[PDB]
Amino acid sequence: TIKVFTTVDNINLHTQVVDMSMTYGQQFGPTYLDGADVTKIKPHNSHEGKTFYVLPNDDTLRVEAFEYYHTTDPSFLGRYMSALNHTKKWKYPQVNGLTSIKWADNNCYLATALLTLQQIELKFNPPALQDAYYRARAGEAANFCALILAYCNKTVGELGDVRETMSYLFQHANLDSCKRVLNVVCKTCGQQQTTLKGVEAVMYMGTLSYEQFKKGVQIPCTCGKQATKYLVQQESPFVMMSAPPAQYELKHGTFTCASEYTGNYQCGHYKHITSKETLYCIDGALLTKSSEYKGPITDVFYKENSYTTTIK
Ligand SMILES: Cc1ccc(OCCN(C)C)cc1C(=O)N[C@H](C)c1cc(-c2cnn(C)c2)cc(-c2cnn(C)c2)c1
Ligand SMILES: [Cl-]
Ligand SMILES: [Cl-]
Ligand SMILES: [Cl-]
Ligand SMILES: [Cl-]
Ligand SMILES: [Zn+2]
Ligand SMILES: [Zn+2]
Ligand SMILES: [Zn+2]
Ligand SMILES: [Zn+2]
Repeated sequence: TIKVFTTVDNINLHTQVVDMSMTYGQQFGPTYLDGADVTKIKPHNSHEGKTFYVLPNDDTLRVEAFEYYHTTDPSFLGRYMSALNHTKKWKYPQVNGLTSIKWADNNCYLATALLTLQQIELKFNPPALQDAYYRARAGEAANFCALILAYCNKTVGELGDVRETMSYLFQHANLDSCKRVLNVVCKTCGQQQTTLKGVEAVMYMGTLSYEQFKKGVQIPCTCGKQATKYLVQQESPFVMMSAPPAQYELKHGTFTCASEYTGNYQCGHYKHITSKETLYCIDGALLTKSSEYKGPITDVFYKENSYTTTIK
């Protein structure tokens, strides 16, 4: 017999002794080692003192699994470990002092989201996400990318939308303090003030210009006469302005970062534009810079702390 360690979070470790004739799967359930499923594999001599991830099979492991991942989904572990086997192969080069991803397995939307999270203020609720968030910024983002895929129910290779991925992640972050107050003015119906919080307070779909949202955007009213909706108050460390891909001019110093989408719907390739001393363009591992930018943009991120309008 040899002794090993089983865990769900790797924070809490549980010591176990295993028999060499019985495979790891029948004694522990579904068992993984550094990405590789060892359910069918029998214990080898090198697997002494090794740390194994196991699907929770008692109440102690179930509670520890929730405390770290904030989910009770039994499929989460498998999907996470399956993505990790690919993300560990990916290359994460440092570009403009930011951690990117060499393009692989259609990850252009993942790198764009990873680059954006390093530039906006965010605190993740699941300790698993926050701990990988920290090490991702340090340059080792394999665990973080695998977790993003699992939490988004996306698999390797699958095409991804950056706005949808950011939304999923925002629901796992503490955006409770974020508030957005809007006013829709209609000549028939009048003035109606609505208050959004959380994900809805930091995301808008319709326009890329944060200024235009402050000025007002035409949206249909219940009566049918198009009404003006404008931003009244905003309390959030950032805002995300999204709109269907269209030609847009990005000016240096007026934004934080943006998403460039090029090609057909659901099969295009994403590029990341950041504002810095000059406009930088990050396409995976490649970097180009220019003073101005005009191209197909679908998401623009802006900085914010507090904002109160002047319209009466
Ligand atoms: C790359 C990708 C992967 C997955 C994905 O999932 C979607 C399915 N979800 C589960 C509903 C979507 C996408 C994608 O194309 N996104 C990009 C950002 C995208 C492109 C276009 C678009 C329009 N014309 N042309 C040539 C492209 C239009 C939109 C858009 C969004 N809202 N409106 C009202 C329009 C967005
Ligand atoms: Cl135990
Ligand atoms: Cl939760
Ligand atoms: Cl959560
Ligand atoms: Cl900004
Ligand atoms: Zn949670
Ligand atoms: Zn692969
Ligand atoms: Zn109306
Ligand atoms: Zn791509």
